[PDB]
Amino acid sequence: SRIGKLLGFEWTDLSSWRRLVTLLNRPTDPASLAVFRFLFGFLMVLDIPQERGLSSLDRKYLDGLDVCRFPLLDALRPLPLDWMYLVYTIMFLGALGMMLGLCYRISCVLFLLPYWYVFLLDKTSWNNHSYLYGLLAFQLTFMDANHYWSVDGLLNAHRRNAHVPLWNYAVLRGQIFIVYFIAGVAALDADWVEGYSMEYLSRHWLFSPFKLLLSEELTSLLVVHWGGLLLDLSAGFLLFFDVSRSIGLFFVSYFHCMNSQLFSIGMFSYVMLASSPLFCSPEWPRKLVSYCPRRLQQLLPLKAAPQPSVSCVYKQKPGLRHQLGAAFTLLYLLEQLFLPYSHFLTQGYNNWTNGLYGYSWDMMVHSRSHQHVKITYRDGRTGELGYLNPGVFTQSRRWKDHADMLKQYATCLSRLLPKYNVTEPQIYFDIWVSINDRFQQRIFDPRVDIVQAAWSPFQRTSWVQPLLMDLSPWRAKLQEIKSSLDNHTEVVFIADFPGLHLENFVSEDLGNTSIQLLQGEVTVELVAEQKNQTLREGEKMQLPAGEYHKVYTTSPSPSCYMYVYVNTTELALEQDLAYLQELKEKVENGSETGPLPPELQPLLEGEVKGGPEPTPLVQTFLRRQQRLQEIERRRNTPFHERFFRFLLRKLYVFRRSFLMTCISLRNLILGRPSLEQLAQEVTYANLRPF
Amino acid sequence: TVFLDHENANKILNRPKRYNSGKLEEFVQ
Ligand SMILES: *[C@@H]1O[C@H](CO)[C@@H](O[C@@H]2O[C@H](CO)[C@@H](O[C@@H]3O[C@H](CO)[C@@H](O)[C@H](O)[C@@H]3O)[C@H](O)[C@H]2NC(C)=O)[C@H](O)[C@H]1NC(C)=O
Ligand SMILES: *[C@@H]1O[C@H](CO)[C@@H](O[C@@H]2O[C@H](CO)[C@@H](O[C@@H]3O[C@H](CO)[C@@H](O)[C@H](O)[C@@H]3O)[C@H](O)[C@H]2NC(C)=O)[C@H](O)[C@H]1NC(C)=O
Ligand SMILES: CC(C)=CCC/C(C)=C/CC/C(C)=C/CC/C(C)=C/Cc1c(C)c(O)c2ccccc2c1O
Ligand SMILES: *[C@@H]1O[C@H](CO)[C@@H](O[C@@H]2O[C@H](CO)[C@@H](O)[C@H](O)[C@H]2NC(C)=O)[C@H](O)[C@H]1NC(C)=O
Ligand SMILES: CC(C)CCC[C@@H](C)[C@H]1CC[C@H]2[C@@H]3CC=C4C[C@@H](O)CC[C@]4(C)[C@H]3CC[C@]12C
Repeated sequence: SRIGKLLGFEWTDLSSWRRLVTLLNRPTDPASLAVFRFLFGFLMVLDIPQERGLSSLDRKYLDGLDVCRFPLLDALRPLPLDWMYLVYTIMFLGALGMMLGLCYRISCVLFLLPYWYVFLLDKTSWNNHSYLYGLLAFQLTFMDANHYWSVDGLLNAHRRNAHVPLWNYAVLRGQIFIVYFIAGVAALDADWVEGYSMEYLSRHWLFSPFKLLLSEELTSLLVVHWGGLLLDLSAGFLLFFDVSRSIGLFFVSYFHCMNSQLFSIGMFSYVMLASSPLFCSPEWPRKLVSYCPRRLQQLLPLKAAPQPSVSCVYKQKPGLRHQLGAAFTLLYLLEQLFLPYSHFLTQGYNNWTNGLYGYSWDMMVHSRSHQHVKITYRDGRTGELGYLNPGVFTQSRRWKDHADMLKQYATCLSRLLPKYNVTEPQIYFDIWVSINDRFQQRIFDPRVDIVQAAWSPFQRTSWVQPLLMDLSPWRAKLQEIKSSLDNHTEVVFIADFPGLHLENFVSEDLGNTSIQLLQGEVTVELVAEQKNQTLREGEKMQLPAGEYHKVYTTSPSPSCYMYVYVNTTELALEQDLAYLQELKEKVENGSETGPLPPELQPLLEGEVKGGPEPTPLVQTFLRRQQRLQEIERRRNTPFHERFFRFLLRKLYVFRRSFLMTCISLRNLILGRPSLEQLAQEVTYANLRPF
Repeated sequence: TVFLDHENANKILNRPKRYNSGKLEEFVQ
């Protein structure tokens, strides 16, 4: 029938459970499943020393170090450094076995268990492509991916060129479609459609051909934003149908190739590229081998027809294995569709977006900008106030946007502080964030002690400041102001809630600073003079430099205002430097016949030898000139040199990871050697290549 | 510098080192 030739099955196959099980276990060619299996394992091997964190294990998990960590479960803790190296060694071996097909099921488990343990250890390392790797490994554990091109085929005669169940391809194809489609739906947000996210991505040289027929603004809006949205929503349908597969393959290949150079996402683009041929005929690799010379065929996988396999149902009564496989493909695909939209039961992980980042397929939709962070503590006994350096005991900055991470950070601080003579501290946070070029605003209540604050996984957090969505239309006006400013002027846009105030200390270098009111009403107090002045819409007031001032939001609705300032110290210094350069040019061109000043002598000589120490202005000028020369030298570098340096950097990363693992494995098995011996070995492992 | 002082803590108009916007999807060294 027409439907049978289009979808690959018929309505009769869904009539009963037995028919459904029979259809899902239909024998299929394993050539395509094997090629993807090899490619996935090869890329996993490459990724382990680069992004999984093998080359920085000693720095991250240093023994006897004070660090605040963010595990999903508070009871999950890492192992000592030597045992952490063993975990990565087992993960590496499992990936190698998967790529080769040697002891397929054991190798799959060896990769899977260590991978998820490391993933759950750090919530700050979660992203969409790392989440996908764990999903792909989980699926392949139950698949017969070692039936065509693997070592297991040589070890066992029954696993050499054998059929595989159809649900092996259905689950993999369904997973890839979900990644495309859910991403396209998430890209339906107003910010994406209007072109606010990644509004500067069209300046890359890779977009040169488009600019020959479009403007910069038009190219960004149509190509980058609407083009990406269209591909996500139609990539799955294009690949599935064979009348449009050729067009889809070219479009997705171009889409992924560009992304590999526009962003730094590790192996994401290469994994997606490899998954594309999974929609083609399951025997495409075998057909390609058929077009090879007879001599070359002796070094390639078999080309004959696959042999029957017990995993499939042949036109018999299905057994337990077939029924379980049918159940898995239905339940697993159902769970994948639901989870990205489950952010209504776990209400404790929503602050401004939905849930933790990593399992919603929302790539590059929201961009954040942080302006300032302040951490305050008050001693429980003494009662004195103090301030901490933001992110003092952290290895990442993601704690600023999540209430679950902030609660962990505050608990960690209260445990460490007593060792610095602080007893029973109370900690407050003041973080200013802006999302997609909006007004800068607070994200948490600055009057709440987070140590004693209440947090639950299933309850909405009480001390999270709502996002001011009503002020979004101001973005057009904000850009207009920022485009009319002078080359030496800067502006900051702030919105504050009623009943709150902002305390600001203006640096001495920021001469000529002023504040103007855009909406609402505020009161500005000069702390030193104890003077209060009220402001009205469109009113601007000058502020002193090197002093304190406070802004009170007295309106019943949030107020908006902007800061305009100029760095006077830098401006004067640059003018002096420019004047010196003009004088030097006058000397060089033959003018200024008069004797050069003693300070100008170092400029001509370029080396301070046998003379008085040069003034800071001369040193600054020399440093700037040297920096410009280095920049010019870096630009004038042939492509061959650039590629060679790139390969050398990779070689050092791979070599260091191997040597550090050997040292740790030696300690575990034989025993720790003398300190002098250990110091020498670490020095050897830190040597650069070549 | 674990401990700060009043002037540095409240200095809002300071050169932000993390001026560039982040995506949360890009790998960081
Ligand atoms: C402190 O810095 C601000 C911002 O740079 C200075 O404001 C600038 O003031 C000058 C006049 O003194 C403005 O120039 C005049 O404004 C019109 C407006 O249309 C403009 O077309 C011309 O340039 C005109 O001469 C200038 O525009 C304005 N800055 C900006 C970016 O608009 C201010 O003067 C500084 N204060 C001190 C004491 O130096
Ligand atoms: C206004 O301009 C002055 C320069 O005229 C700025 O001072 C400079 O600030 C930068 C950081 O923004 C300093 O760079 C960093 O500081 C450390 C510690 O001093 C130094 O080791 C390195 O240079 C480091 O990169 C810089 O040293 C400092 N001074 C100079 C002479 O450049 C000032 O920050 C500006 N003020 C504002 C609020 O924009
Ligand atoms: C061929 C012609 C005439 C026009 C083509 C017109 C076309 C398709 C331009 C495309 C270039 C362009 C503007 C690419 C950035 C768009 C963005 C931000 C996609 C978001 C995104 C990103 C960043 C990823 O890393 C992904 C990785 C794996 C899977 C999905 C991913 C994904 O969805
Ligand atoms: C200037 O006016 C502000 C208006 O807010 C005063 O700030 C208030 O001070 C009183 C105590 O005098 C507090 O009870 C309020 O809570 C403060 N306002 C807030 C935080 O909304 C400020 O004291 C005045 N300054 C001077 C020097 O008189
Ligand atoms: C002590 C621990 C870390 C070691 C054992 C790892 C366990 C917990 C791993 C192995 C397989 C994993 C599961 C594999 C696949 C999925 C589907 C995904 O959509 C949600 C997570 C979930 C449900 C994983 C949860 C964690 C998991 C059960």
